[PDB]
Amino acid sequence: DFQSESYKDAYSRINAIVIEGEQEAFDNYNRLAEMLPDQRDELHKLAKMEQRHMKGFMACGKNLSVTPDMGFAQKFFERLHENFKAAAAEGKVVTCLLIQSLIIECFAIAAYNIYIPVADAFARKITEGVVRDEYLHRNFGEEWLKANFDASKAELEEANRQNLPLVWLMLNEVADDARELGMERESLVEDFMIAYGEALENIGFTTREIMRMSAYGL
Amino acid sequence: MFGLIGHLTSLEQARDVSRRMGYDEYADQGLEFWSSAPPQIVDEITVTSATGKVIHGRYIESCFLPEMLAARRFKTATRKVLNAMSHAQKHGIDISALGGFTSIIFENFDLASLRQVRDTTLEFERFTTGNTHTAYVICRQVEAAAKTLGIDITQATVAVVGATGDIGSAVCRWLDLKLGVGDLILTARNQERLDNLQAELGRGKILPLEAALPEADFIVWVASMPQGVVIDPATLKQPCVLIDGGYPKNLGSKVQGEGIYVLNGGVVEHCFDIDWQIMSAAEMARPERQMFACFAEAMLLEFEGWHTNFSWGRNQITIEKMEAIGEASVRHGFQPLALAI
Ligand SMILES: *C(=O)CCCCCCCCCCCCCCCCC
Ligand SMILES: CCCCCCCCCCCCCCCCO
Ligand SMILES: [Fe+2]
Ligand SMILES: [Fe+2]
Repeated sequence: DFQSESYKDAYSRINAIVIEGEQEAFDNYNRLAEMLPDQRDELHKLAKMEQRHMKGFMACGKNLSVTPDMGFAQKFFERLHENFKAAAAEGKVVTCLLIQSLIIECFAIAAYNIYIPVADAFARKITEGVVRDEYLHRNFGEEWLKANFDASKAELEEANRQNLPLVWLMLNEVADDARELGMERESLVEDFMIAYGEALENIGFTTREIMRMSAYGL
Repeated sequence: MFGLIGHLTSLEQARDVSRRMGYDEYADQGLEFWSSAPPQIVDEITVTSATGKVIHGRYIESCFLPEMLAARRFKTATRKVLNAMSHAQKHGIDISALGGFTSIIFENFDLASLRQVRDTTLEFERFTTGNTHTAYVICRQVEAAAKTLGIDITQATVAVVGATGDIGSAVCRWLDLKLGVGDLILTARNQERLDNLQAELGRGKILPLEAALPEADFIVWVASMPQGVVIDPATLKQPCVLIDGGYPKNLGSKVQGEGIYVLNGGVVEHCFDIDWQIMSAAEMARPERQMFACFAEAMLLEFEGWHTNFSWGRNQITIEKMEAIGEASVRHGFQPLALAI
C-alpha cells in the first residue's frame, strides 16, 4: 500500500514486463496480419489498439516516477517470442494465434484483474480501460479457431503443450515481485486458468480436454 | 436448467474422486493446486418427476475443500464460492443449489457485498441454499425414525446440535409446532443466538454439547463443523438415534453400539433412477436414487418453476415454506431416507 521504497523496485520490472508485453502484442498482431490476408484489416486494428495500451502503461510508470527495466522484460518474454518467431517463420498460424490471442491475452486479463484492486488510483483507472479490450482480442483468436476447429485442434493441443509451461515459469520468476505490488501468485494462477479455460470452451474443447490442457506443466 | 454447486469432503476424497473420473490432473496435486483451480461443470443431469415432467441440470465443482478453513485460507474459500456462482450464471443456469459449506461461507463472510465477480454481477435470485428442504426432510426423518423404533416423539428428548443455524433453527420450530416433541435441547456456540432462539421458541433448555448428549433420545447434528467430532457410544442413552445432517458429517467416526442408530440426515430418495455420477462420488447407499436434500430443492424449484432464492440467508425459514417445499417433494416423487434395518 505504501507506493514507497521496494514498491518502486518491484514496479520497475513489472511495468517493464507490461510495456514489453504490449510491444510483443503489437508485433505479433502485425505479423498475423501478413499471415492471414483475408482479415489483414481487422488484425491491423487490434494491433494498433495494442500500441495505445503500451502508451497507457508508459504513463503509469511515468507519474509514479518509475524507470522500467526494458532489459529484464525482454529476457522475460524471450522463450515465447522465440516460440512465436519460429512458428510464424514456419507459417503455422494456429500456433501463433494460441500464443498471442489465447495465452498472452489471458495472461494480461489475469494480471490486470489482480492488479486493479491494489493499484494506485491513476494506474487503476487506466488499467480498467485496457482489460476490456483484452477480452475482445481474446475473442478474435476464439472465433477464428472456432471456425477452423476441426482443422486446428491437434496443433492447438501441441502449441498448448509447448507454450503453456512457459506461463508457469514466468509466473514463478515474477512471483515475489508481484507480491510487493500486493498481488498473490495463487490468485494469478486462478484468473489465468479461468480466462484460458473459457476461451478453450468457446473454441470447441470439452471439459476434460480443457482440464487436461489448462493444467499442463503445473 | 437447474444447477448443483458442491465440493468434496476432503483432499483425499477429492484426489480419489478425480482419479476415479478421468481428472488425473487434479488427482495428482495438493491443497495449493485446489486453491487456484477454476470451477468446472463435471456432470449433466436429467430427472423425471412422478408427474412426468423432465428437467435438466448441471453439477458444478467449486473445488472448495474444508481444510482451507483450518489452514485459514479464508480468502481462497471465498473465491471458490464466488467463482462457482459466477460460473453458473455465465452458463445460463436458472436456479442453483449452494451445497454444503458454500452456503455457509456465503453467509459467514458476507459474500452479498462482493457480488461483482470479474465481469459478472451475481443475481441472488438464481441461487438457493436448499436449507428449507433439508430442514423439512430432517424433521420427517425424526418423525419416521421414532415411529420405526416404537418411540413416542411427544414423550422424548431431541437435542439439536447447531440449533442457531439456518437449518437447526427451522428444525426446532417444526419439532415444536408440528411434532410436539417432549423436550428440546438447544446446543450451539453463540450464547446470545441461543438465548434469542429460546425466547422465540418459548421453550427448550440450553446445554453444552457434553451435557446434551447423555440426555437425548434423538440428536440432530446440523453444526457447521469443517472436521467432525468423535463421539463415544458409552456417553449416549440406549436406544439413541443420531441424525447426522452435516456436510462434512458432524460425526467424525463410526458411532456403533447397542441401542445406537445412525441415519444420514437430509437425504432423500427418488422413485426413478437418475443418470449421473456425482452421488457415487458422494457415497450414497443407492447413488442412482439418493441425493442430498439441498440439491433436491433446486430440482423441486425447477420442477415447479419457482425460479427464486427460495432458501436464502440465515434464520428466515418458516413452517409454511417447509410445508410448501415438502408437499412439492412428495408430489414429484421424493421420500426421506429411512433407517436401514
Ligand atoms: C446439501 O444439502 C449438501 C450438499 C453437499 C455437497 C454434495 C457434493 C457432492 C459431491 C459431488 C461429486 C464431485 C465430483 C466432481 C469432482 C471433480 C474434481 C475435478
Ligand atoms: C501488472 C502486474 C501483474 C503481474 C504479472 C506480470 C506482469 C503482467 C504479465 C505480462 C502481461 C503482458 C500483457 C501484454 C498485452 C497482452 O495483450
Ligand atoms: Fe493489450
Ligand atoms: Fe492484447
